[PDB]
Amino acid sequence: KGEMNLNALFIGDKAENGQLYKDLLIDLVDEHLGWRQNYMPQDMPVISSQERTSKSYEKTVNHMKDVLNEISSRMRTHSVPWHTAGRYWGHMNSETLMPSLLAYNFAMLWNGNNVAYESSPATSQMEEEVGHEFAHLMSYKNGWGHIVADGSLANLEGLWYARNIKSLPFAMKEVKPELVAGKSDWELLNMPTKEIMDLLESAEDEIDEIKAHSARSGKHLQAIGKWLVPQTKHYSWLKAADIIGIGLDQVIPVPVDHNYRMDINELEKIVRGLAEEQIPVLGVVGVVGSTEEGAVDSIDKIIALRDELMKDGIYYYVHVDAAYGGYGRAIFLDEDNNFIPYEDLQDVHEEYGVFKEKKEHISREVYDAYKAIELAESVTIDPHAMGYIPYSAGGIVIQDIRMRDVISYFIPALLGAYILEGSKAGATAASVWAAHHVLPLNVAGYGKLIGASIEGSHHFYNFLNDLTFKVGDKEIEVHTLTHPDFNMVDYVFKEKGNDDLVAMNKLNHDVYDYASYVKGNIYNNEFITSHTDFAIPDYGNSPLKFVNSLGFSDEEWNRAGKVTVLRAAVMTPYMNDKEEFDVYAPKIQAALQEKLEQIYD
Amino acid sequence: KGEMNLNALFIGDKAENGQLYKDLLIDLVDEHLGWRQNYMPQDMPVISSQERTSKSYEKTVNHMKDVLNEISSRMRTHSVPWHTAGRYWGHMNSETLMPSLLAYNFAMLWNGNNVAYESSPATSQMEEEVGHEFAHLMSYKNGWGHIVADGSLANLEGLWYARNIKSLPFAMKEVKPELVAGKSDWELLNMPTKEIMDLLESAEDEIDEIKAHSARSGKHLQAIGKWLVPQTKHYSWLKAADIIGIGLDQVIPVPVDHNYRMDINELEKIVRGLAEEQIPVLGVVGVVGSTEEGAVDSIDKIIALRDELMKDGIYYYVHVDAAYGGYGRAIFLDEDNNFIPYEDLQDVHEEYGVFKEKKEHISREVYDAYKAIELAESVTIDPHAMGYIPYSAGGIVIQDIRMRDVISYFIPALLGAYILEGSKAGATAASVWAAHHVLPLNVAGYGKLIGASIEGSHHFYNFLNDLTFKVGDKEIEVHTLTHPDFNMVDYVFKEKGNDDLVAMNKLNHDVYDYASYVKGNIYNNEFITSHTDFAIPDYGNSPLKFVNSLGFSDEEWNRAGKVTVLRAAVMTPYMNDKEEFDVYAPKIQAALQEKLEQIYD
Ligand SMILES: Cc1ncc(COP(=O)(O)O)c(CNCCc2ccc(O)c(O)c2)c1O
Ligand SMILES: Cc1ncc(COP(=O)(O)O)c(CNCCc2ccc(O)c(O)c2)c1O
Ligand SMILES: [Mg+2]
Ligand SMILES: [Mg+2]
Repeated sequence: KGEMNLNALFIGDKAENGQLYKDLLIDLVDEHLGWRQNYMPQDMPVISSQERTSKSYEKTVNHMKDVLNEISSRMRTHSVPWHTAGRYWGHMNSETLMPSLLAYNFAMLWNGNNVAYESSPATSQMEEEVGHEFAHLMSYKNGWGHIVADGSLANLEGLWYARNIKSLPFAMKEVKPELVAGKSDWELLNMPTKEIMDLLESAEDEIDEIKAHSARSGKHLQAIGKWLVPQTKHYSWLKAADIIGIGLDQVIPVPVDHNYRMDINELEKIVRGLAEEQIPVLGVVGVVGSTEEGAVDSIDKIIALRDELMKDGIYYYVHVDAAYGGYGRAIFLDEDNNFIPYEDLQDVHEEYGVFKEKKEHISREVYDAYKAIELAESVTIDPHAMGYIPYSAGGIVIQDIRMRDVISYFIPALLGAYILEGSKAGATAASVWAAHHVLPLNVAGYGKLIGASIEGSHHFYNFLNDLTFKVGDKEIEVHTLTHPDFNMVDYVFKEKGNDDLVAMNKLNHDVYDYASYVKGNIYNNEFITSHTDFAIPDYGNSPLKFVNSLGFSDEEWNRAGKVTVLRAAVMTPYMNDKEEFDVYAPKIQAALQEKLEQIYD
Repeated sequence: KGEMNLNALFIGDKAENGQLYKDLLIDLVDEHLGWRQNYMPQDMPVISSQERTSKSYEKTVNHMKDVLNEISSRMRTHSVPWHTAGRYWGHMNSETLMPSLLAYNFAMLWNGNNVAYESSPATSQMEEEVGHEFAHLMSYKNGWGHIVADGSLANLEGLWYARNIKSLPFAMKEVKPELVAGKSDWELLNMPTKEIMDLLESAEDEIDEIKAHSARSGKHLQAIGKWLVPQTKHYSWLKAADIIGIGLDQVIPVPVDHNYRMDINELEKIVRGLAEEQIPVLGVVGVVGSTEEGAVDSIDKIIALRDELMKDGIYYYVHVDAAYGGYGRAIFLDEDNNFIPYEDLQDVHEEYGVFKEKKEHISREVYDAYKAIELAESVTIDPHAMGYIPYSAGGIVIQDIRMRDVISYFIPALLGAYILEGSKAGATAASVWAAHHVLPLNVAGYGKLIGASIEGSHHFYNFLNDLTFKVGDKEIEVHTLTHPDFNMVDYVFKEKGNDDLVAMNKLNHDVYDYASYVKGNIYNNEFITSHTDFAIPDYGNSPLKFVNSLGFSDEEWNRAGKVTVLRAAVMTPYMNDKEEFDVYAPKIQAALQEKLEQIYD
């Protein structure tokens, strides 16, 4: 039964459900104040009745009102209207799920600390469950997970896992070489991750000593190997190296295709090349849902190469960075957590309400990529991304629960023993738990929400291709960068006969200026988007096919050095129906017209 | 004018101000829904009237209600009643400030991302100000700061600063040795931090290259030196080494006194000893407000030694870990941000309402320690500690704004360039900003809140000393560990004639069991506290004077190996008046009596 109305789980583009929120809000608030009053009910209120009616109180209350009135003016002047159903087409931001907003404020009134069960016996039991729901979303059979502060710190917590794991073999040589007897110092730096715990767990009475000689000691950080990341990586990855101690100098970027997914052949060249030079590979990162392109790296083809190289004695750790796309894997899961066969996807999506038109919306490349995330050792998934949970809430999931003992310090009692950070809000766990439990992590819940964002991005794609604008005696047309592998549709504007790639980049960068906070009050902006510069230094000639299809030469490309593209991670849940989009399409067009008519007069 | 009622800035032990909260809550909510409706007011609500009255909606709304009703049952069964005015005497948890709770929920409805101004043009302008308010709280003249996820990640961000800074000299040798010409490879690893930027800023066109050869490269992580921390350190510090790459093996614990503050003489022995062996010192951490003892390390005496050793060619970075105590430095600041002279403290505290009895409440040791934090390079301050802001919100403050260029990547535009983490809630900034602006960070605001927690801890101290309990034909008495240097009062229970330190530890650890979530429903617990085990491995014979004053020999001490103490970081704002405490004292005593009468029958 796809009978869930997603339009009820949101306050609304025009606050249509504002009464629902306020009623559920005050109903939850009143339940908390009642708990308080009934804790030791023999206790008399300390704040007297006469004090609550005194001038001391009024002057203090009237100042809180004045401070909140200042906060309100500033929030209502500068904040971004990404609640609009179809005028915000930019960053990874729309509305957030009402069940999470309500459960956060409700839980914040108890202000539990998840670092220790004794300061959160209930929100910590939620995060335990939230952790298993993450693992089952990844089809891990004995995995685990927890809520991270943000995705950048979950990528770091992953590299922490890797960095420590590559070093464990060497350390079992120095502490109990009976575990790695007969193993060359290259065989040690290329052991599969499953073998390492199966050994680490074997040495029961020595786990603690073995870990003391790990990378936790501070040594073997240049021996563990190089970190391989897509050329289109997030800065979290460059900084993660800096902090973990591998170094930004030991980070190798693997070139990307013209779909801006890692070239699996260029990946091979590098891994084999490094082993001929006898340098190990600490790990590779597969990006399911890129930052500026919305690209899904082929996890299926990364773990394939690893399975082929594992016969030539070369193993790599795979960490999937699904900060954006992690929650989209529920669109692939049935109500039993079994992965829908591709042949039955369009059919099942139609019976559950995931998609409104029974077409192909997802590729077998993206489907198989998502399915192979189950064979990687850790994944980064951000609830404050495609989970529709408010900031600040990220996630990390590990394939094997035992893997947390490689970073462990001394329910998971102090769950801060098995995490990188420390104090955590139990209210952030309640907001995630609530979302996962109102919206199941399969096609009966989040599947429908992910699907509305995807289908809404596809209407945006076809709307942009057909777009042409006559501004004066000029004719500007809009070009899409690539076919969306998820919900991010990228686009550029170009003068019909202008072979200047420098000028095309000044058109797009002026459109951003008028469709952002830069030019004008944003409360009067009828269209808002994002901008990104793809530059040869960090992207290569990956954007050359596209720039060439627009009339640009490899000489103008190598001159300008960058193509400025406009980004639209479509996360609106109100643009799945073509009829609703067709209502806001004329409004996006009337805005982009007037914006273009203002940078040319 | 100390005319601020702090009893209005809290919901209340018995929800006395619950209407105030609900009224201000719904008033702020309605202001947000109005902004939304007036963004592009020509737009028609997409959720139809007929849909909001359809069965699809009801069934989905009725399930959200069912999920929230489950969350509510679990939160109202297991959460801890630290709202009570005088029955919770344990962890660093009481109520939170109403202005922050309101401003967080208000700002969460916009869900801005502080990693980039374009996704938070208002909550990022608040965090900029929140950052300067941190720096002025530390009497920095050209400092900076920002909100961290938690204190453990702010300690790490500090060590990141240090780790990179010690390495900069070596790197200016490899990139522009004209900056460090004539400087021995020991003089480089012992340059004062001010000299390093004054040089780093001098090399304008080479900053980026110089940083590429820093610890960011991955090299010189064992050359930068050893990290010195108090024996009574937080685990954040052990883990910070692991992650930053210095190693848990390059961490030297400096022994603590019997006041459990670093022995400044034992500190000297180590620093000079290390330089005779030619090992540099990466930095020392001074703990203003310890975890289990509430101890304030002598910052005044740490920066003194550094000023004396800086003539023998030995410099150390000082980072103050004031996660707990950071906000208590406002009790020392007048309304002009000038540090009150100790001679005038009791007087000024009486005219502003900070203390209710004109006694001495703070020592010149703690006063001068707080005042010398101004000469350390970075400080960790947690709003979710003595700032009374709800989780999750920590802080880091740096003495020199330019110091952020040593970790910088590419208003502070992307403030995520000058931070360790990434995505941040702008709502966490609004809750901190609101608190700082309802409660000024001097004696006219937070001074009064800190003072009520201190004075409330002192009544707890004198209440425990005089405490004796006749349980059966036995007589148990209560002993305080040390005189509170802040708001944490520690205590032990002991059988009058029992020379067993093992048994005394089983009395206290059984009291914890009955005064915690362990034994019984916590909604029927009339007293809740915390427990900690001070063990020779990590504390030394620091607890020997105390264990000796109770009738224990150095042989029973060395046998048991640990003393179990009960911890009470008194953060209640309702125990400053002796009359109010004297109302809850009989209730703490009746509870501890019945608890003791249950572990002995
Ligand atoms: C694939 C991938 N991994 C990690 C990150 C960073 O995750 P964080 O949660 O931010 O730590 C990202 C990029 N995420 C961009 C998030 C974002 C959201 C709103 C904004 O306004 C801005 O500027 C950025 C990623 O793609
Ligand atoms: C001096 C000092 N520095 C850092 C920390 C850790 O800071 P975090 O904000 O937690 O990252 C601490 C210890 N803080 C204990 C915090 C706390 C609060 C509520 C609880 O229920 C528990 O268990 C812990 C510190 O003292
Ligand atoms: Mg640009
Ligand atoms: Mg114990």
